[PDB]
Amino acid sequence: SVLTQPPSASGTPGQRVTISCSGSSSNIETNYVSWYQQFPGTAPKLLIYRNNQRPSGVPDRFSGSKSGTSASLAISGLRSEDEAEYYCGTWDDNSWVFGGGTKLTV
Amino acid sequence: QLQLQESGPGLVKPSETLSLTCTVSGASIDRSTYYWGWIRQPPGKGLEWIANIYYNGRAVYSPSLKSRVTISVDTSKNQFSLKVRSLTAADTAVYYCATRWNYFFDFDYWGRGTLVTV
Amino acid sequence: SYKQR
Amino acid sequence: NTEYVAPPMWEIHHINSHSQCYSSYSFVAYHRDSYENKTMQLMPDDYSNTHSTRYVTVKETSNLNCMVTITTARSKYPYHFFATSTGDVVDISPFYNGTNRNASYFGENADKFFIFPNYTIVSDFGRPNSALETHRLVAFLERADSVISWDIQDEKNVTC
Ligand SMILES: *[C@@H]1O[C@H](CO)[C@@H](O[C@@H]2O[C@H](CO)[C@@H](O)[C@H](O)[C@H]2NC(C)=O)[C@H](O)[C@H]1NC(C)=O
Ligand SMILES: *[C@@H]1O[C@H](CO)[C@@H](O[C@@H]2O[C@H](CO)[C@@H](O)[C@H](O)[C@H]2NC(C)=O)[C@H](O)[C@H]1NC(C)=O
Ligand SMILES: *[C@@H]1O[C@H](CO)[C@@H](O[C@@H]2O[C@H](CO)[C@@H](O)[C@H](O)[C@H]2NC(C)=O)[C@H](O)[C@H]1NC(C)=O
Ligand SMILES: *[C@@H]1O[C@H](CO)[C@@H](O)[C@H](O)[C@H]1NC(C)=O
Ligand SMILES: *[C@@H]1O[C@H](CO)[C@@H](O)[C@H](O)[C@H]1NC(C)=O
Repeated sequence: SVLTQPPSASGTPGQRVTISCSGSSSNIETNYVSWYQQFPGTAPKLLIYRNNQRPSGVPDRFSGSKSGTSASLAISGLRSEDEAEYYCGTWDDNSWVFGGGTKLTV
Repeated sequence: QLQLQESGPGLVKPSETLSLTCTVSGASIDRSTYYWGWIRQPPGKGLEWIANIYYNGRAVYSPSLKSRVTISVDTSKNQFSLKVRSLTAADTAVYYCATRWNYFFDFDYWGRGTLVTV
Repeated sequence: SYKQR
Repeated sequence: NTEYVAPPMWEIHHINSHSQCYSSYSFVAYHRDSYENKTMQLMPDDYSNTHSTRYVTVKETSNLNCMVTITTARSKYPYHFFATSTGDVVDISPFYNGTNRNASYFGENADKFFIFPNYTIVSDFGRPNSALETHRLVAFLERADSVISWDIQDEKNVTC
């Protein structure tokens, strides 16, 4: 039940970057969608737990939305340290399916 | 103050299975913990969830790896181990020991994964 | 504990 | 012989939304007439204790009642457990929301604890119709005989 996440994305400092995950309509549709941030060479970290709400300590620049079977992560005011790999994650009937993995480039 | 560590082997061959162990410090596996699990990542590829295990011994596996993967937990030593059978060249990856600690967060705590080369 | 057992 | 059973979660939601309790707790134990799925209102009941504000429904057979007691609970620093008036010692921090588990304690059964954000609760159980009130976070915990609820508040804003 792969999420068909794009391989990578590009952007510029001070710009907004949108990353999209396409669901199967049976896992992403209802089961909560989470976004994870992983710097290269180290273990990932939770970035957006629920579809909308934001964990403690994460900057307000990150935002998440879930329309239909699509999930969108929006980054505002792109910075230098924002370069990392962003993953989607959701439940599929007692099965956790991560996203493909988007390598953000500035 | 959850802490997860791994003590798996650094080198493996296809002729034998792979056994990894995750040890928990700063807490204890009990009825107050939701679940733990193993998530692998090939170098430069996406993350792959292998299986989840609960405190009562219940284990839910991934359909693609259900046959070749087994998982067990020892509450006395506050550890849980994963065994993968019929290793191939594609299994050379960094294996992470993840879990759920906070109620909403879901996959929140990620132990420092260990590299395994086939 | 008695009650919740 | 009388026994106590925790209402199923859907029943808890129905009581919170409409102050209506469903009969025939699931095996089944019908209250009377062997029929079921009847929205029975909760009456203000009679005063029992200075703290409890119990709201009941009834007011070789089997009689089924449905009580919603609004008790008072207390906790001491560092707020790692709280005890209600009628016993009910719970090993959950009263200010533990669903993110700060490394800054607050939680030791109860992890498979029976539920937190609902922006939850709607009837203002008064006694009144058949009441103005629904929204709460930021409401935490539910299922026990052997009952289900406890308590609004979740920030620690550094109610404690000094
Ligand atoms: C009384 O009616 C309620 C409300 O319709 C029924 O609650 C349903 O129970 C089933 C079985 O567990 C759940 O799958 C449904 O989700 C519940 N309904 C809702 C709206 O959540 C209840 O079963 C009925 N009781 C009986 C027939 O004894
Ligand atoms: C749960 O409680 C934690 C604190 O235990 C809250 O975290 C604080 O949130 C505020 C809101 O902006 C921040 O200013 C603080 O820095 C956060 N941390 C601390 C230690 O106070 C958290 O917001 C609460 N709610 C949720 C839904 O997670
Ligand atoms: C719970 O209610 C709060 C308060 O309205 C919601 O927070 C607002 O959500 C809207 C819509 O997403 C945002 O535009 C606002 O900025 C939020 N804050 C405020 C202060 O209005 C919240 O989304 C609701 N839901 C949850 C799950 O928390
Ligand atoms: C709890 O986790 C937060 C994450 O921001 C960290 O800053 C804090 O030091 C942790 N506290 C303890 C007691 O581990
Ligand atoms: C703190 O409590 C006061 C009084 O109950 C309330 O008005 C306020 O909204 C609460 N929160 C903050 C952040 O001050």
